[PDB]
Amino acid sequence: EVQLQQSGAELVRPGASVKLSCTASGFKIKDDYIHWVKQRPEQGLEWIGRIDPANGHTRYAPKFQDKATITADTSSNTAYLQLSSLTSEDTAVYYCTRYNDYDAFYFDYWGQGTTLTVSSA
Amino acid sequence: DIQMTQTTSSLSASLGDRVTISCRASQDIRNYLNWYQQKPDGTVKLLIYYTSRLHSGVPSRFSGSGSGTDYSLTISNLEQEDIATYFCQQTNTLPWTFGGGTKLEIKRT
Amino acid sequence: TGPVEFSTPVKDYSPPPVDSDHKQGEPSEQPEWYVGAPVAYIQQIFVKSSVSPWHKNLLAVDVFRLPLSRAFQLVEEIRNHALRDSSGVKSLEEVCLQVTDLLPGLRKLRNLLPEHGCLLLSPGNFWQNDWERFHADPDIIGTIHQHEPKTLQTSATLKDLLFGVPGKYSGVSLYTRKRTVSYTITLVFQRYDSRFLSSLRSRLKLLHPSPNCSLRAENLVHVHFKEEIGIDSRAPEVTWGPEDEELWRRLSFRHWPTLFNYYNITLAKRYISLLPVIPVTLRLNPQEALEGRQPQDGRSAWAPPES
Ligand SMILES: *[C@@H]1O[C@H](CO)[C@@H](O[C@@H]2O[C@H](CO)[C@@H](O)[C@H](O)[C@H]2NC(C)=O)[C@H](O)[C@H]1NC(C)=O
Repeated sequence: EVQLQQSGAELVRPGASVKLSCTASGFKIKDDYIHWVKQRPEQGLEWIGRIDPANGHTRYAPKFQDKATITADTSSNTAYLQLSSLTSEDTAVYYCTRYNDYDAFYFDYWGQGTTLTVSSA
Repeated sequence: DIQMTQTTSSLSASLGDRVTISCRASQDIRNYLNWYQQKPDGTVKLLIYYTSRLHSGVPSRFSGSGSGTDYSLTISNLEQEDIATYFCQQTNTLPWTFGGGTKLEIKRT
Repeated sequence: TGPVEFSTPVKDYSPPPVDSDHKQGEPSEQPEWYVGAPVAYIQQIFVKSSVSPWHKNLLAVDVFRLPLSRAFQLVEEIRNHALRDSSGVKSLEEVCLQVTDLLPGLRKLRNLLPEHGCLLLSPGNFWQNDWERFHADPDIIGTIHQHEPKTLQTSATLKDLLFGVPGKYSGVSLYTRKRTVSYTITLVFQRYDSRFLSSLRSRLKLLHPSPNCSLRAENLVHVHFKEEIGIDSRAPEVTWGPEDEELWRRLSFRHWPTLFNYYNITLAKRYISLLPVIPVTLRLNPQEALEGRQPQDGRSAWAPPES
Protein backbone atom coordinates (compact mmCIF):
# COMPACT_ATOMS: atom_id res chain seq x y z
CA GLU A 1 0.00 0.00 0.00
CA VAL A 2 2.55 2.57 1.15
CA GLN A 3 4.94 3.45 -1.66
CA LEU A 4 7.68 5.98 -2.39
CA GLN A 5 8.18 6.81 -6.07
CA GLN A 6 11.49 8.46 -6.93
CA SER A 7 12.59 10.34 -10.04
CA GLY A 8 14.69 9.07 -12.93
CA ALA A 9 18.42 8.80 -13.48
CA GLU A 10 20.55 11.92 -13.84
CA LEU A 11 23.76 12.74 -15.70
CA VAL A 12 25.23 16.08 -14.64
CA ARG A 13 28.53 17.82 -15.27
CA PRO A 14 30.72 18.33 -12.17
CA GLY A 15 30.35 21.66 -10.41
CA ALA A 16 26.61 21.97 -11.08
CA SER A 17 23.60 21.43 -8.79
CA VAL A 18 21.01 18.65 -8.84
CA LYS A 19 17.56 18.34 -7.26
CA LEU A 20 16.35 14.80 -6.63
CA SER A 21 12.68 14.21 -5.89
CA CYS A 22 10.72 11.66 -3.87
CA THR A 23 6.94 11.33 -4.26
CA ALA A 24 5.07 9.53 -1.48
CA SER A 25 1.89 7.54 -2.10
CA GLY A 26 -0.40 5.91 0.43
CA PHE A 27 0.42 8.34 3.25
CA LYS A 28 0.94 12.03 3.96
CA ILE A 29 4.53 13.10 4.63
CA LYS A 30 3.18 15.34 7.40
CA ASP A 31 3.08 12.20 9.56
CA ASP A 32 6.62 10.79 9.30
CA TYR A 33 10.13 11.99 8.57
CA ILE A 34 11.69 11.54 5.13
CA HIS A 35 15.27 10.29 4.85
CA TRP A 36 17.88 10.10 2.10
CA VAL A 37 20.50 7.33 2.01
CA LYS A 38 23.58 7.22 -0.23
CA GLN A 39 24.95 3.94 -1.57
CA ARG A 40 28.22 3.43 -3.44
CA PRO A 41 29.53 0.22 -5.04
CA GLU A 42 32.52 -0.10 -2.69
CA GLN A 43 31.64 2.20 0.22
CA GLY A 44 28.46 0.74 1.73
CA LEU A 45 25.43 2.78 2.73
CA GLU A 46 25.67 6.30 4.15
CA TRP A 47 22.98 8.32 5.93
CA ILE A 48 22.54 11.85 4.58
CA GLY A 49 19.80 13.48 6.61
CA ARG A 50 16.09 13.87 7.20
CA ILE A 51 13.29 16.44 7.20
CA ASP A 52 10.16 16.86 9.28
CA PRO A 53 7.64 18.08 6.65
CA ALA A 54 5.23 19.17 9.39
CA ASN A 55 7.93 21.55 10.68
CA GLY A 56 10.71 21.85 8.09
CA HIS A 57 13.33 20.95 10.70
CA THR A 58 16.26 19.20 9.03
CA ARG A 59 19.52 17.74 10.27
CA TYR A 60 22.43 16.14 8.47
CA ALA A 61 25.45 13.99 9.09
CA PRO A 62 28.60 16.12 9.55
CA LYS A 63 29.87 14.88 6.18
CA PHE A 64 26.86 16.39 4.37
CA GLN A 65 26.58 19.82 6.03
CA ASP A 66 27.93 21.64 2.95
CA LYS A 67 26.81 19.09 0.35
CA ALA A 68 23.10 18.30 0.75
CA THR A 69 19.91 20.27 1.33
CA ILE A 70 16.59 18.51 1.97
CA THR A 71 13.19 20.13 1.42
CA ALA A 72 9.63 18.82 1.56
CA ASP A 73 6.29 20.01 0.17
CA THR A 74 3.08 18.83 1.82
CA SER A 75 0.69 19.93 -0.94
CA SER A 76 2.48 17.92 -3.63
CA ASN A 77 3.23 15.11 -1.13
CA THR A 78 6.83 15.16 -2.35
CA ALA A 79 10.25 15.49 -0.72
CA TYR A 80 13.38 16.79 -2.42
CA LEU A 81 17.12 16.35 -1.93
CA GLN A 82 19.46 18.95 -3.44
CA LEU A 83 23.16 18.28 -4.01
CA SER A 84 25.43 21.26 -4.63
CA SER A 85 28.95 21.46 -6.07
CA LEU A 86 28.84 18.01 -7.63
CA THR A 87 32.04 15.97 -7.80
CA SER A 88 33.12 12.57 -9.12
CA GLU A 89 32.90 11.26 -5.55
CA ASP A 90 29.18 12.10 -5.51
CA THR A 91 28.10 9.44 -8.02
CA ALA A 92 25.89 6.95 -6.17
CA VAL A 93 22.39 5.52 -5.87
CA TYR A 94 20.30 7.68 -3.54
CA TYR A 95 17.37 6.10 -1.68
CA CYS A 96 14.30 7.75 -0.15
CA THR A 97 12.89 6.25 3.03
CA ARG A 98 10.92 6.95 6.21
CA TYR A 99 10.27 5.49 9.63
CA ASN A 100 7.08 5.27 11.67
CA ASP A 101 8.41 3.93 15.00
CA TYR A 102 10.17 6.73 16.87
CA ASP A 103 12.27 4.69 19.28
CA ALA A 104 13.58 1.81 17.15
CA PHE A 105 14.10 4.22 14.21
CA TYR A 106 13.97 1.58 11.47
CA PHE A 107 13.57 2.56 7.82
CA ASP A 108 10.43 0.55 7.08
CA TYR A 109 9.75 1.54 3.45
CA TRP A 110 12.29 2.32 0.74
CA GLY A 111 12.22 3.86 -2.71
CA GLN A 112 13.66 2.22 -5.79
CA GLY A 113 16.66 4.56 -5.84
CA THR A 114 17.97 7.03 -8.41
CA THR A 115 21.34 6.56 -10.08
CA LEU A 116 23.31 9.81 -10.30
CA THR A 117 26.36 10.09 -12.56
CA VAL A 118 28.94 12.89 -12.55
CA SER A 119 31.30 13.06 -15.52
CA SER A 120 32.83 15.73 -17.74
CA ALA A 121 32.42 13.56 -20.87
CA ASP B 1 30.70 7.85 15.33
CA ILE B 2 29.85 4.15 15.63
CA GLN B 3 31.46 1.89 13.04
CA MET B 4 29.72 -1.35 12.07
CA THR B 5 31.82 -4.19 10.67
CA GLN B 6 30.60 -7.26 8.78
CA THR B 7 33.73 -9.41 8.72
CA THR B 8 32.51 -11.97 6.17
CA SER B 9 31.86 -9.81 3.11
CA SER B 10 30.95 -12.87 1.03
CA LEU B 11 29.47 -16.03 2.53
CA SER B 12 28.99 -19.25 0.57
CA ALA B 13 25.85 -21.25 1.32
CA SER B 14 23.33 -23.65 -0.21
CA LEU B 15 19.59 -24.20 -0.39
CA GLY B 16 17.97 -25.69 2.70
CA ASP B 17 20.99 -25.03 4.89
CA ARG B 18 21.04 -22.45 7.68
CA VAL B 19 22.99 -19.21 7.28
CA THR B 20 24.28 -16.85 9.96
CA ILE B 21 25.38 -13.25 9.41
CA SER B 22 27.16 -11.43 12.23
CA CYS B 23 28.27 -7.82 12.60
CA ARG B 24 30.05 -6.16 15.52
CA ALA B 25 29.68 -2.58 16.73
CA SER B 26 32.50 -0.25 17.74
CA GLN B 27 30.72 0.28 21.08
CA ASP B 28 27.60 -0.80 22.93
CA ILE B 29 24.41 0.13 21.06
CA ARG B 30 21.83 -1.33 23.50
CA ASN B 31 20.10 -3.80 21.15
CA TYR B 32 19.38 -1.09 18.55
CA LEU B 33 20.30 -3.09 15.45
CA ASN B 34 18.10 -3.31 12.36
CA TRP B 35 18.75 -5.69 9.47
CA TYR B 36 18.08 -4.80 5.83
CA GLN B 37 17.90 -6.97 2.71
CA GLN B 38 18.99 -5.54 -0.65
CA LYS B 39 17.98 -7.74 -3.57
CA PRO B 40 20.18 -7.78 -6.70
CA ASP B 41 17.38 -5.86 -8.44
CA GLY B 42 18.28 -2.92 -6.16
CA THR B 43 15.26 -2.82 -3.85
CA VAL B 44 15.91 -2.55 -0.11
CA LYS B 45 13.69 -4.35 2.40
CA LEU B 46 13.59 -4.41 6.20
CA LEU B 47 13.74 -7.81 7.91
CA ILE B 48 14.47 -7.34 11.63
CA TYR B 49 14.33 -4.27 13.87
CA TYR B 50 15.29 -3.50 17.45
CA THR B 51 17.27 -6.72 17.89
CA SER B 52 14.92 -9.67 17.20
CA ARG B 53 11.58 -8.16 16.11
CA LEU B 54 10.28 -9.30 12.72
CA HIS B 55 8.77 -6.63 10.49
CA SER B 56 5.20 -7.18 9.33
CA GLY B 57 5.06 -9.62 6.43
CA VAL B 58 8.62 -10.90 6.86
CA PRO B 59 8.78 -14.72 6.66
CA SER B 60 9.50 -16.60 9.87
CA ARG B 61 12.73 -17.99 8.37
CA PHE B 62 14.55 -14.83 9.47
CA SER B 63 15.60 -14.36 13.09
CA GLY B 64 18.02 -12.19 15.03
CA SER B 65 19.84 -12.23 18.34
CA GLY B 66 22.72 -10.57 20.12
CA SER B 67 23.69 -8.19 22.89
CA GLY B 68 26.20 -5.46 23.65
CA THR B 69 28.42 -5.09 20.59
CA ASP B 70 27.92 -8.49 18.90
CA TYR B 71 24.74 -9.39 17.02
CA SER B 72 23.76 -11.94 14.39
CA LEU B 73 21.08 -12.68 11.81
CA THR B 74 20.11 -16.27 11.01
CA ILE B 75 17.99 -17.97 8.34
CA SER B 76 16.41 -21.29 9.27
CA ASN B 77 16.55 -22.73 5.73
CA LEU B 78 17.95 -20.78 2.79
CA GLU B 79 15.56 -20.36 -0.13
CA GLN B 80 16.37 -19.28 -3.67
CA GLU B 81 14.71 -15.89 -3.16
CA ASP B 82 16.84 -15.29 -0.03
CA ILE B 83 20.00 -14.64 -2.07
CA ALA B 84 20.77 -10.94 -1.57
CA THR B 85 23.04 -8.56 0.35
CA TYR B 86 22.32 -8.04 4.05
CA PHE B 87 23.17 -4.85 5.94
CA CYS B 88 23.02 -4.18 9.68
CA GLN B 89 22.22 -0.67 10.94
CA GLN B 90 22.72 0.76 14.43
CA THR B 91 20.20 3.29 15.75
CA ASN B 92 21.74 4.11 19.14
CA THR B 93 23.72 7.29 18.44
CA LEU B 94 22.04 9.86 16.21
CA PRO B 95 24.42 9.61 13.19
CA TRP B 96 22.99 6.29 12.00
CA THR B 97 25.61 4.06 10.39
CA PHE B 98 25.32 0.91 8.28
CA GLY B 99 27.50 -2.16 7.95
CA GLY B 100 29.50 -3.27 4.95
CA GLY B 101 26.92 -5.79 3.78
CA THR B 102 27.25 -9.52 3.23
CA LYS B 103 26.39 -11.18 -0.08
CA LEU B 104 25.15 -14.76 0.04
CA GLU B 105 26.28 -17.25 -2.61
CA ILE B 106 25.42 -20.78 -3.71
CA LYS B 107 27.91 -23.57 -3.05
CA ARG B 108 29.65 -24.95 -6.13
CA THR B 109 31.60 -28.08 -7.10
CA THR C 1 -29.08 20.11 29.51
CA GLY C 2 -25.31 19.74 29.37
CA PRO C 3 -22.60 17.18 28.61
CA VAL C 4 -19.61 16.27 30.77
CA GLU C 5 -17.26 14.29 28.47
CA PHE C 6 -15.98 14.90 24.96
CA SER C 7 -13.74 12.62 22.90
CA THR C 8 -11.60 13.64 19.93
CA PRO C 9 -9.34 11.50 17.72
CA VAL C 10 -5.60 11.40 18.35
CA LYS C 11 -4.74 11.53 14.63
CA ASP C 12 -4.89 15.33 14.29
CA TYR C 13 -5.27 17.12 17.62
CA SER C 14 -4.83 20.78 18.53
CA PRO C 15 -6.38 22.69 21.45
CA PRO C 16 -9.35 24.90 20.53
CA PRO C 17 -8.71 28.64 20.22
CA VAL C 18 -9.20 30.68 23.38
CA ASP C 19 -11.11 33.62 21.87
CA SER C 20 -10.98 33.37 18.06
CA ASP C 21 -14.79 32.97 18.01
CA HIS C 22 -16.94 35.34 20.04
CA LYS C 23 -19.96 33.04 19.67
CA GLN C 24 -19.60 29.38 18.72
CA GLY C 25 -21.68 28.14 15.80
CA GLU C 26 -25.22 27.10 16.75
CA PRO C 27 -25.07 23.48 15.46
CA SER C 28 -21.48 22.91 16.61
CA GLU C 29 -21.07 19.60 18.45
CA GLN C 30 -18.22 20.85 20.66
CA PRO C 31 -19.48 21.57 24.20
CA GLU C 32 -19.50 25.14 25.48
CA TRP C 33 -16.72 24.41 28.01
CA TYR C 34 -14.32 23.10 25.33
CA VAL C 35 -12.68 26.46 24.69
CA GLY C 36 -9.16 26.84 26.07
CA ALA C 37 -6.17 24.60 26.57
CA PRO C 38 -6.59 21.82 29.16
CA VAL C 39 -5.16 22.12 32.64
CA ALA C 40 -3.07 19.02 31.96
CA TYR C 41 -2.86 15.89 29.83
CA ILE C 42 -2.86 12.71 31.92
CA GLN C 43 -0.86 9.73 30.66
CA GLN C 44 -1.18 6.41 32.48
CA ILE C 45 1.13 3.41 32.11
CA PHE C 46 -0.88 0.37 33.22
CA VAL C 47 1.50 -2.29 34.57
CA LYS C 48 0.13 -5.83 34.73
CA SER C 49 2.23 -8.79 35.85
CA SER C 50 1.85 -12.49 36.57
CA VAL C 51 3.74 -15.38 38.15
CA SER C 52 3.76 -18.31 35.73
CA PRO C 53 4.86 -21.35 37.82
CA TRP C 54 2.92 -20.35 40.93
CA HIS C 55 3.41 -22.76 43.83
CA LYS C 56 2.45 -23.09 47.48
CA ASN C 57 5.60 -21.56 49.01
CA LEU C 58 4.75 -18.03 47.84
CA LEU C 59 3.18 -15.62 50.32
CA ALA C 60 1.01 -12.52 50.15
CA VAL C 61 4.03 -10.24 50.60
CA ASP C 62 5.51 -11.47 47.30
CA VAL C 63 2.37 -10.41 45.38
CA PHE C 64 3.30 -6.83 46.27
CA ARG C 65 7.10 -7.08 46.37
CA LEU C 66 7.67 -8.60 42.92
CA PRO C 67 5.84 -5.97 40.80
CA LEU C 68 6.76 -2.92 42.88
CA SER C 69 10.44 -3.84 42.58
CA ARG C 70 10.28 -3.15 38.84
CA ALA C 71 8.44 0.12 39.48
CA PHE C 72 11.63 1.97 40.42
CA GLN C 73 13.43 0.93 37.24
CA LEU C 74 10.35 1.74 35.15
CA VAL C 75 10.06 5.20 36.71
CA GLU C 76 13.77 5.88 36.16
CA GLU C 77 13.47 4.77 32.53
CA ILE C 78 10.43 6.99 31.96
CA ARG C 79 12.15 9.97 33.60
CA ASN C 80 15.37 9.52 31.61
CA HIS C 81 13.62 8.74 28.31
CA ALA C 82 14.77 10.96 25.44
CA LEU C 83 13.69 11.13 21.80
CA ARG C 84 16.98 10.54 19.99
CA ASP C 85 15.83 11.98 16.63
CA SER C 86 13.62 14.81 17.84
CA SER C 87 12.73 17.95 15.94
CA GLY C 88 11.03 19.62 18.91
CA VAL C 89 11.21 18.48 22.53
CA LYS C 90 13.70 15.84 23.69
CA SER C 91 12.97 14.71 27.26
CA LEU C 92 10.22 14.74 29.87
CA GLU C 93 11.55 17.90 31.54
CA GLU C 94 10.42 20.13 28.65
CA VAL C 95 6.84 18.79 28.67
CA CYS C 96 5.89 17.69 32.21
CA LEU C 97 3.76 19.79 34.56
CA GLN C 98 6.01 21.31 37.22
CA VAL C 99 4.88 21.54 40.85
CA THR C 100 6.68 23.59 43.49
CA ASP C 101 5.22 22.67 46.91
CA LEU C 102 2.11 21.15 48.43
CA LEU C 103 -0.42 23.31 50.22
CA PRO C 104 0.69 24.34 53.73
CA GLY C 105 -1.08 22.02 56.15
CA LEU C 106 -0.32 18.90 54.08
CA ARG C 107 3.08 18.45 55.75
CA LYS C 108 1.96 14.93 56.72
CA LEU C 109 2.26 13.96 53.03
CA ARG C 110 5.76 15.41 52.61
CA ASN C 111 8.21 12.90 51.10
CA LEU C 112 5.17 10.90 49.92
CA LEU C 113 4.05 13.12 47.03
CA PRO C 114 6.50 14.64 44.52
CA GLU C 115 7.75 18.18 45.05
CA HIS C 116 10.00 20.66 43.24
CA GLY C 117 9.88 18.63 40.05
CA CYS C 118 7.76 16.75 37.56
CA LEU C 119 4.37 15.49 38.74
CA LEU C 120 5.15 11.79 38.43
CA LEU C 121 3.07 9.44 40.59
CA SER C 122 4.02 5.82 41.19
CA PRO C 123 4.02 3.31 44.07
CA GLY C 124 7.73 4.09 44.48
CA ASN C 125 6.70 7.40 46.05
CA PHE C 126 5.98 5.42 49.22
CA TRP C 127 9.74 4.84 49.54
CA GLN C 128 10.70 8.06 47.69
CA ASN C 129 11.79 6.12 44.58
CA ASP C 130 14.67 4.58 46.55
CA TRP C 131 15.05 0.88 45.83
CA GLU C 132 17.42 0.66 48.81
CA ARG C 133 14.62 1.84 51.10
CA PHE C 134 12.19 -0.51 49.37
CA HIS C 135 14.49 -3.50 49.91
CA ALA C 136 15.30 -2.56 53.51
CA ASP C 137 11.62 -2.03 54.35
CA PRO C 138 10.46 -4.89 56.62
CA ASP C 139 6.71 -4.25 56.07
CA ILE C 140 5.77 -3.41 52.48
CA ILE C 141 2.04 -3.86 53.09
CA GLY C 142 2.26 -1.79 56.26
CA THR C 143 4.08 1.01 54.46
CA ILE C 144 1.52 0.94 51.63
CA HIS C 145 -1.47 1.03 54.00
CA GLN C 146 0.12 3.35 56.58
CA HIS C 147 -2.17 6.28 55.73
CA GLU C 148 -5.19 4.21 54.71
CA PRO C 149 -8.34 5.47 56.48
CA LYS C 150 -10.57 3.04 58.36
CA THR C 151 -13.79 4.50 56.92
CA LEU C 152 -15.05 5.64 53.54
CA GLN C 153 -14.13 9.21 52.63
CA THR C 154 -14.99 11.59 49.80
CA SER C 155 -11.37 12.45 48.98
CA ALA C 156 -9.23 9.83 47.27
CA THR C 157 -6.67 8.08 49.45
CA LEU C 158 -2.90 8.25 49.07
CA LYS C 159 -2.82 4.60 48.02
CA ASP C 160 -5.34 5.34 45.27
CA LEU C 161 -3.35 8.39 44.15
CA LEU C 162 -0.04 6.51 44.02
CA PHE C 163 -1.48 3.41 42.35
CA GLY C 164 -3.73 5.15 39.81
CA VAL C 165 -5.82 1.97 39.87
CA PRO C 166 -9.22 0.96 41.26
CA GLY C 167 -9.16 -0.82 44.58
CA LYS C 168 -10.22 -4.25 43.37
CA TYR C 169 -7.19 -4.66 41.08
CA SER C 170 -4.86 -4.27 44.08
CA GLY C 171 -4.98 -5.32 47.71
CA VAL C 172 -4.01 -8.41 49.69
CA SER C 173 -7.08 -10.36 48.52
CA LEU C 174 -5.36 -11.11 45.20
CA TYR C 175 -3.23 -13.84 46.78
CA THR C 176 -6.35 -15.94 47.40
CA ARG C 177 -7.12 -15.85 43.66
CA LYS C 178 -3.38 -16.25 42.84
CA ARG C 179 -3.44 -12.96 40.89
CA THR C 180 -0.90 -10.16 41.21
CA VAL C 181 -0.99 -6.48 42.15
CA SER C 182 -1.27 -4.17 39.14
CA TYR C 183 -0.48 -0.46 39.38
CA THR C 184 -0.18 2.62 37.18
CA ILE C 185 2.55 5.21 36.68
CA THR C 186 0.75 8.52 36.13
CA LEU C 187 2.37 11.28 34.06
CA VAL C 188 0.92 14.80 34.08
CA PHE C 189 1.74 16.88 31.00
CA GLN C 190 1.44 20.63 30.71
CA ARG C 191 1.97 20.46 26.93
CA TYR C 192 1.14 17.92 24.23
CA ASP C 193 3.75 16.39 21.91
CA SER C 194 2.61 13.53 19.69
CA ARG C 195 6.16 12.60 18.68
CA PHE C 196 7.36 12.39 22.28
CA LEU C 197 4.30 10.43 23.40
CA SER C 198 4.69 7.96 20.52
CA SER C 199 8.40 7.59 21.29
CA LEU C 200 7.63 6.88 24.95
CA ARG C 201 4.93 4.34 24.06
CA SER C 202 7.19 2.55 21.58
CA ARG C 203 10.13 2.53 24.01
CA LEU C 204 7.97 1.01 26.74
CA LYS C 205 6.58 -1.53 24.27
CA LEU C 206 10.09 -2.54 23.20
CA LEU C 207 11.26 -2.87 26.80
CA HIS C 208 8.19 -4.80 28.05
CA PRO C 209 6.28 -6.33 25.13
CA SER C 210 2.65 -7.15 25.89
CA PRO C 211 1.45 -10.42 24.33
CA ASN C 212 -2.04 -10.72 22.84
CA CYS C 213 -2.59 -6.96 23.17
CA SER C 214 -4.93 -5.17 20.74
CA LEU C 215 -5.75 -1.90 22.49
CA ARG C 216 -7.34 0.72 20.24
CA ALA C 217 -5.84 3.98 21.59
CA GLU C 218 -7.66 6.08 19.00
CA ASN C 219 -9.22 9.02 20.88
CA LEU C 220 -8.47 11.40 23.71
CA VAL C 221 -11.13 11.97 26.37
CA HIS C 222 -11.85 15.43 27.76
CA VAL C 223 -13.40 15.62 31.24
CA HIS C 224 -14.95 18.84 32.56
CA PHE C 225 -15.45 19.43 36.29
CA LYS C 226 -18.41 21.54 37.40
CA GLU C 227 -18.54 23.89 40.37
CA GLU C 228 -19.94 22.61 43.67
CA ILE C 229 -22.19 24.79 45.83
CA GLY C 230 -23.99 23.57 48.95
CA ILE C 231 -24.40 26.75 51.06
CA ASP C 232 -2.57 -27.51 38.46
CA SER C 233 -2.15 -24.10 40.07
CA ARG C 234 -3.28 -22.37 36.84
CA ALA C 235 -2.22 -18.81 37.58
CA PRO C 236 -4.35 -16.43 35.47
CA GLU C 237 -2.60 -15.00 32.43
CA VAL C 238 -2.08 -11.31 31.66
CA THR C 239 -5.19 -10.61 29.59
CA TRP C 240 -5.72 -7.24 27.90
CA GLY C 241 -9.28 -6.46 26.90
CA PRO C 242 -11.76 -3.63 26.41
CA GLU C 243 -11.87 -2.82 30.15
CA ASP C 244 -8.16 -2.04 30.54
CA GLU C 245 -8.39 1.16 28.52
CA GLU C 246 -10.84 3.69 29.97
CA LEU C 247 -9.90 2.40 33.43
CA TRP C 248 -9.96 5.93 34.88
CA ARG C 249 -13.76 5.73 34.61
CA ARG C 250 -13.72 3.30 37.56
CA LEU C 251 -11.74 5.52 39.94
CA SER C 252 -13.37 7.60 42.65
CA PHE C 253 -15.15 10.66 41.31
CA ARG C 254 -12.93 12.97 43.41
CA HIS C 255 -9.65 11.39 42.26
CA TRP C 256 -8.30 14.07 39.90
CA PRO C 257 -9.70 17.07 41.85
CA THR C 258 -8.15 15.63 45.02
CA LEU C 259 -4.81 15.15 43.26
CA PHE C 260 -4.78 18.65 41.76
CA ASN C 261 -5.96 20.46 44.90
CA TYR C 262 -2.83 19.43 46.82
CA TYR C 263 -0.69 21.65 44.56
CA ASN C 264 -3.02 24.69 44.62
CA ILE C 265 -4.42 23.88 41.17
CA THR C 266 -8.16 24.21 40.58
CA LEU C 267 -10.37 22.37 38.08
CA ALA C 268 -13.53 24.33 38.87
CA LYS C 269 -14.00 26.12 35.54
CA ARG C 270 -11.64 24.08 33.34
CA TYR C 271 -11.10 20.59 31.93
CA ILE C 272 -8.42 17.92 31.58
CA SER C 273 -7.50 15.52 28.78
CA LEU C 274 -6.92 11.81 29.42
CA LEU C 275 -4.57 10.17 26.93
CA PRO C 276 -4.97 6.49 26.00
CA VAL C 277 -3.25 4.02 28.30
CA ILE C 278 0.22 2.62 27.57
CA PRO C 279 0.32 -1.14 28.30
CA VAL C 280 3.29 -2.69 30.11
CA THR C 281 3.54 -6.41 30.92
CA LEU C 282 6.02 -8.08 33.27
CA ARG C 283 6.87 -11.77 33.59
CA LEU C 284 8.00 -12.81 37.07
CA ASN C 285 9.66 -15.88 38.58
CA PRO C 286 8.86 -17.49 41.97
CA GLN C 287 12.56 -18.21 42.53
CA GLU C 288 13.13 -14.45 42.67
CA ALA C 289 10.74 -14.11 45.61
CA LEU C 290 12.10 -17.26 47.27
CA GLU C 291 15.65 -15.86 47.09
CA GLY C 292 14.46 -12.43 48.23
CA ARG C 293 12.76 -14.06 51.20
CA GLN C 294 13.13 -12.04 54.40
CA PRO C 295 12.58 -12.54 58.12
CA GLN C 296 9.40 -11.06 59.57
CA ASP C 297 7.96 -12.83 56.55
CA GLY C 298 4.30 -13.63 57.14
CA ARG C 299 3.43 -11.16 59.90
CA SER C 300 2.47 -7.64 58.82
CA ALA C 301 1.07 -4.95 61.10
CA TRP C 302 -2.05 -4.61 58.95
CA ALA C 303 -5.34 -6.49 58.57
CA PRO C 304 -8.28 -5.80 56.24
CA PRO C 305 -10.82 -3.43 57.81
CA GLU C 306 -14.06 -4.92 59.16
CA SER C 307 -12.55 -8.38 58.49
C1 LIG D 1 -3.01 29.53 45.16
O1 LIG D 1 -3.51 29.78 43.85
C2 LIG D 1 -4.39 30.91 43.78
C3 LIG D 1 -4.91 30.98 42.36
O2 LIG D 1 -5.48 29.74 41.96
C4 LIG D 1 -3.66 32.18 44.21
O3 LIG D 1 -4.61 33.24 44.24
C5 LIG D 1 -4.06 34.48 43.77
O4 LIG D 1 -2.65 34.39 43.50
C6 LIG D 1 -2.06 35.62 43.04
C7 LIG D 1 -0.62 35.32 42.71
O5 LIG D 1 0.10 36.51 42.42
C8 LIG D 1 -2.22 36.69 44.11
O6 LIG D 1 -1.67 37.92 43.63
C9 LIG D 1 -3.69 36.87 44.46
O7 LIG D 1 -3.83 37.80 45.53
C10 LIG D 1 -4.31 35.53 44.86
N1 LIG D 1 -5.73 35.69 45.11
C11 LIG D 1 -6.43 34.86 45.90
C12 LIG D 1 -7.89 35.18 46.05
O8 LIG D 1 -5.91 33.91 46.46
C13 LIG D 1 -3.05 31.99 45.60
O9 LIG D 1 -2.23 33.10 45.94
C14 LIG D 1 -2.20 30.72 45.64
N2 LIG D 1 -1.69 30.49 46.99
C15 LIG D 1 -0.51 29.93 47.24
C16 LIG D 1 -0.15 29.78 48.68
O10 LIG D 1 0.24 29.57 46.34
